[PDB]
Amino acid sequence: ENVSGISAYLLGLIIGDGGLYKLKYKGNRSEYRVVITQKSENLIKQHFAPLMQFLIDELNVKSKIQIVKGDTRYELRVSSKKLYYYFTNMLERIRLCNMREQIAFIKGLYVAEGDKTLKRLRIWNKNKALLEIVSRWLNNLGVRNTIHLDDHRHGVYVLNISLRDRIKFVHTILSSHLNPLPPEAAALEHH
DNA sequence: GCCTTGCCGGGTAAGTTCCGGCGCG
DNA sequence: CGCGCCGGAACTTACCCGGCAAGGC
Ligand SMILES: [Cl-]
Ligand SMILES: [Mn+2]
Ligand SMILES: [Mn+2]
Repeated sequence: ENVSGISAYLLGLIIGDGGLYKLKYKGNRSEYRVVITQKSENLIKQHFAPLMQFLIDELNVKSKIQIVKGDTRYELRVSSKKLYYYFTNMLERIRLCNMREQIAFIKGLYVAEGDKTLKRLRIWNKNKALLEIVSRWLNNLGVRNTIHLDDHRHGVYVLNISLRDRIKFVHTILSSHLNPLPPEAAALEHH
């Protein structure tokens, strides 16, 4: 669908490094936000925002992409009730993604939550149920993995992809051309 | 002999929600 | 008056990073 692949990739970034927020203000004002945060403003302006802008155009969302500079990171923000529920409903229906959307979501989740050295292949999150979904997707794709409580202080689990299948994971998932390429896989392919 | 990975602590790159506007029926 | 889109940023921690060493072959 191409739109579905970019949607699933952005959802991984959103669930990873951002969030979906339903705000209630004085009064009774409101706001609906789709957010991705990141330290690198280059990565936000050059990789994340063009993908989000394409999705905004194909969905005929009229809200604009805001890029706000925070004290510790930049924030990509779309203030759109239509886009908020578009991603929210996708999240509740995530267990039904076809293989293409699964690969794209794992791409975005690893860009957000993954070990970027690629020396080890790990994904951190406190949402164990979300990692168990990704775990069964990876197993079905032939990528062996385990889940353990990695941070006993805060309750952060880790999904460790076995290095026995590091080539399978990096080549067939992170480097798939069926959906947008992550930054480090794109630099690897183009040398 | 060394590769893999469970477990851990450091601290910052994330996340979350409040503030003030404004437009529009 | 009610509700949704802008623009900013305060405020806490959930991630990532990287070292250690048990286990396996
Ligand atoms: Cl910064
Ligand atoms: Mn996260
Ligand atoms: Mn991240």
